[PDB]
Amino acid sequence: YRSKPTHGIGRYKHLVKAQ
Amino acid sequence: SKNLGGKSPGKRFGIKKMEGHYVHAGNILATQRHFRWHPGAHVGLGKNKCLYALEEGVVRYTKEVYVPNPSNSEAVDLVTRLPQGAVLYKTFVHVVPAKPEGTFKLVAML
Amino acid sequence: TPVKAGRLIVEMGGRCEFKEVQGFLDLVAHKLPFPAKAVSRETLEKMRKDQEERERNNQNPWTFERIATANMLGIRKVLSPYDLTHKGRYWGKFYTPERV
Amino acid sequence: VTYFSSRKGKRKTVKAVIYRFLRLHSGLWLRRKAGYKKKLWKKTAARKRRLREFVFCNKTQSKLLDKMTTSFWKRRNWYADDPYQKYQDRTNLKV
Amino acid sequence: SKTILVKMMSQAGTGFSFNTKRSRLREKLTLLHYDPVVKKKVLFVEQKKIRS
Amino acid sequence: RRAAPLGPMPNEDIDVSDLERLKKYRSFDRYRRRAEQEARKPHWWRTYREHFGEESGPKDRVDIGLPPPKVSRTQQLLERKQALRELRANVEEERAARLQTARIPLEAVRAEWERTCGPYHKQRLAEYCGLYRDLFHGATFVPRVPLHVAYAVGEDDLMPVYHGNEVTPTEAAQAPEVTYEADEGSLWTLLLTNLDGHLLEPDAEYVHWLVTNIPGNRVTEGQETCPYLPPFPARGSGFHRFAFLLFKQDKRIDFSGDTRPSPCYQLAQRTFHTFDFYKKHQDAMTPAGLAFFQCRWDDSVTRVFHQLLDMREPVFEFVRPPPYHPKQKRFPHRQPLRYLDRYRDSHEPTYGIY
RNA sequence: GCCUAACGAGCCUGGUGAUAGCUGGUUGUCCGAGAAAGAAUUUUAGUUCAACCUUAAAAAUACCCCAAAAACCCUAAAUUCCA
RNA sequence: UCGGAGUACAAAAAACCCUCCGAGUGAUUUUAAUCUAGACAAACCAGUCAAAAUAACCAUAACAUCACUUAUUGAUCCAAAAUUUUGAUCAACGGAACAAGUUACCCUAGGGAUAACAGCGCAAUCCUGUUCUAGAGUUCCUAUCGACAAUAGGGUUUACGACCU
Ligand SMILES: Nc1nc2c(ncn2[C@@H]2O[C@H](COP(=O)(O)O)[C@@H](O)[C@H]2O)c(=O)[nH]1
Ligand SMILES: [Mg+2]
Ligand SMILES: [Mg+2]
Ligand SMILES: [Mg+2]
Ligand SMILES: [Mg+2]
Ligand SMILES: [Mg+2]
Ligand SMILES: [Mg+2]
Ligand SMILES: [Mg+2]
Ligand SMILES: [Mg+2]
Ligand SMILES: [Mg+2]
Ligand SMILES: [Mg+2]
Ligand SMILES: [Mg+2]
Ligand SMILES: [Mg+2]
Ligand SMILES: [Mg+2]
Ligand SMILES: [Mg+2]
Ligand SMILES: [Mg+2]
Ligand SMILES: [Mg+2]
Ligand SMILES: [Mg+2]
Ligand SMILES: [Mg+2]
Ligand SMILES: [Mg+2]
Ligand SMILES: [Mg+2]
Ligand SMILES: [Mg+2]
Ligand SMILES: [Mg+2]
Ligand SMILES: [Mg+2]
Ligand SMILES: [Mg+2]
Ligand SMILES: [Mg+2]
Ligand SMILES: [Mg+2]
Ligand SMILES: [Mg+2]
Ligand SMILES: [Mg+2]
Ligand SMILES: [Mg+2]
Ligand SMILES: [Mg+2]
Ligand SMILES: [Mg+2]
Repeated sequence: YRSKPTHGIGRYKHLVKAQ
Repeated sequence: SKNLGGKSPGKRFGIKKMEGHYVHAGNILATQRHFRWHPGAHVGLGKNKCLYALEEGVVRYTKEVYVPNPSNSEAVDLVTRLPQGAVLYKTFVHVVPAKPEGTFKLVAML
Repeated sequence: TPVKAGRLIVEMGGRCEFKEVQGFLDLVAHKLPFPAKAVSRETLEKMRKDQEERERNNQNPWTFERIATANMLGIRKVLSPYDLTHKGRYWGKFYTPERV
Repeated sequence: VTYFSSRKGKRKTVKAVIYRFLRLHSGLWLRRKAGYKKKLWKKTAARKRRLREFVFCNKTQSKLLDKMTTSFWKRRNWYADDPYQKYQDRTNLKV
Repeated sequence: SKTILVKMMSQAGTGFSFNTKRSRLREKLTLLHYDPVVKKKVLFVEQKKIRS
Repeated sequence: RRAAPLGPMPNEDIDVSDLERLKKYRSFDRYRRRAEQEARKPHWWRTYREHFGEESGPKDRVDIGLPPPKVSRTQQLLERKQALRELRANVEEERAARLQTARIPLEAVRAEWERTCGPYHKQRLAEYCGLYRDLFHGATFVPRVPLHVAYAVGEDDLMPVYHGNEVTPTEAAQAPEVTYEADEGSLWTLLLTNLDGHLLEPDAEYVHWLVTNIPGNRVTEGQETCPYLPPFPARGSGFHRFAFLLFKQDKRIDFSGDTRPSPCYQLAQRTFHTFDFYKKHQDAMTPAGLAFFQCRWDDSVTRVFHQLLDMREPVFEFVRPPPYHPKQKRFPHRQPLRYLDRYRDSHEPTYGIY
């Protein structure tokens, strides 16, 4: 959730480049 | 005209019970088009990807490590291409069970 | 092309002094849709330092920032949300530099 | 609805109601689901079940159906062998 | 291509029917279904053609 | 409106710039490992461990133990290295390995295990079954001295009591044979406690068999405080746990306070708190041995209550809470007919004035 | 076109108090509360359901609401939920 | 009529003769049962999930799968079938069982809730000025003009809006 400190914890796609 | 049929109602996807609420078994906790919240402890998954409580208790949300089922090709591929220190995280819903499973009562003294 | 206030349109270098370039650049500047100026590095930093110095000099206690952020007089009712950032300096596409 | 008949000067019942609903004595009305016989091959097992149910009408509908129906249909009936006799009274209702 | 709605009958001797969409240009359909009366998984063969 | 992370974000460490030069785990399994290690660390965000009861989380352990045996690190290491050299040396062994034919002399492994890391495993089993939680309340001890308990089921039959094992009350009708290794300047105390199955008092337990001032390995020679009483769970309740505790004592201790009558078939007379009993004699007694078993009601138990305790026999059920129903509504809308049956009192018609 | 001063079909009586989702009108005094639109509809000049509201009546919590909590690339004013 | 994305930036909902993609089904075999706590959604009708329990099968064996999966659909009555079902570009897609033009020969009821005239708003179009000079003017920007552009006004035109009648 954007307001929270934990935001983007599940963010991955920048780690694997498949395009 | 060129543009047609953009008109359809909202599906009311969202999250029905919120952290700290009390639930009874079978209550729908959330409903979603894609997995946004994953089911955690004592939370069943519907075939439409909606989450419902399997036990009476209190709803809790949590971030946790995601280890996909090896029968799922896509997810395993995604996991396999990660840099070696990296760990996938996702958001989960649990129900902390409230009532004790059952009690022992005195039936008859013979 | 959209152009927001405070952006450089065209950048000229050379072995020139600022004055010649200024002379003919002010024509172009004047014929642009928005109000615009001809500036150098010196001129730009000059007007920025002047801009902040004007705002730490200010005699009256009451600044647009101070009032808006704290929602004094319920003033937020009449203001836009963007105002919290713009601080009364920008209104629509207009920018008035005199506004502290 | 006819409020005053011509011959008798009484209040008629709308039979179209009597054919599709069932009034328990408590005041609850009971109805079949709509489209429950229609296009069954095209539907889920679950949905089929949801259709096969007998269900209750909300208050508004209940008052409507009552108005469309004379007093006779609200009497206490005792039928021999009746499936629904079990359901006519209400119990433990705290309101 | 059109499909077809066929009525399928139990070989369990129990009259029981269920309808299925089946490819028009395909062969006569035969399946293993569940018969509720005998409570078993039995063989169903297409008896009739209902809808087109 | 952004907030600021509190402490480290999980993946913030590795460089996104130049992904191609980063080493990846192409193995599903490597990933699984790394993940399970990550799931064991104490994160700053709401986590599963937090809500689901790590059971006190971090706990400083008051330890009433026997001091760990003092052994030379380097010497032991050398000896083991040597032994493994010798064992790896043989060609016979390698033949046994390639051809998938080998066996391990389980009795010897059991002996070594008893001698070496056994005490710790027994400890964590005791922790698991909550021996420490119900006895000393906070306290963990490692069972330094192995305790061998067994029952006689017949002439040739011997039923062992390992930690956590299941035994039938029929087997336990007589006092068991007890064996452990000590020379004699020694004095010991053995204790058999029924941890649950006290009827009146949730926080209290039953003493079955208490023996005291035990010379050496000699079991019978010690004065018996409380004579052996066979296990008696109750019919309904499942699996009571019985505990054999072994204390190493220094001074001879005499307690007229803890002494019980010879027949002692009264239940109010055997009522026990291992905690209090230990508090008393704490200075001389240090708990050493432990072995315990799981036990459920069986036929023979019936004889006890009637014949010994002169009681009726209590029987229990397992009762689940009644199912939850929402407040009943005057006009249940779009609800199946069977709705009216959920609030039904009992299935029987009632004709009120009729 | 004409058929007794108005003929795209005479006049008169009856059917007739025809029927109008359309316009007009709707008669003493004082007091209590009090309403701007979600859904269907040959429906958008209307209805019938909701939400609000009125009059009685039963109850128990009702707003306000700090942490904690609500997504994956970037993203504001702020919402939700609650002692 | 139905669905996906934006509009609608973070719970839900949310309009336009708004911006963009689609649907009125294929293909396949794993042919996908009965019954029921509790819920989602919701004006109503319709929609959605789903524990436990039965029965089926390894002998403690219930989510059909893929195509962005989301959409691939239709109420009552009535007809055909006989045991248990099937039937609508009823697509004006909450669906009249079955009906087109034309009226300047027209009529009545209304509407400034809605057009034609005029006013009003606005100023796209139109009209004025100034600002800027590359250029035309043989040479020379401004005698006379003046592209690309700039700032401001006017309220004649054609529209646009539908505010009074
Ligand atoms: N397709 C279809 N037609 C129906 C239904 N109910 C009534 N009908 C009507 O019944 C009539 C049958 O005569 P038809 O015109 O088909 O020869 C038609 O006017 C048709 O519209 C129905 O359920 N389905
Ligand atoms: Mg949309
Ligand atoms: Mg809509
Ligand atoms: Mg005349
Ligand atoms: Mg009238
Ligand atoms: Mg109307
Ligand atoms: Mg008002
Ligand atoms: Mg219609
Ligand atoms: Mg109403
Ligand atoms: Mg809060
Ligand atoms: Mg509250
Ligand atoms: Mg709701
Ligand atoms: Mg089940
Ligand atoms: Mg229509
Ligand atoms: Mg319609
Ligand atoms: Mg609809
Ligand atoms: Mg009709
Ligand atoms: Mg003419
Ligand atoms: Mg007229
Ligand atoms: Mg008007
Ligand atoms: Mg209007
Ligand atoms: Mg005129
Ligand atoms: Mg005109
Ligand atoms: Mg005029
Ligand atoms: Mg006009
Ligand atoms: Mg006028
Ligand atoms: Mg103007
Ligand atoms: Mg020239
Ligand atoms: Mg300018
Ligand atoms: Mg004019
Ligand atoms: Mg205009
Ligand atoms: Mg308007």
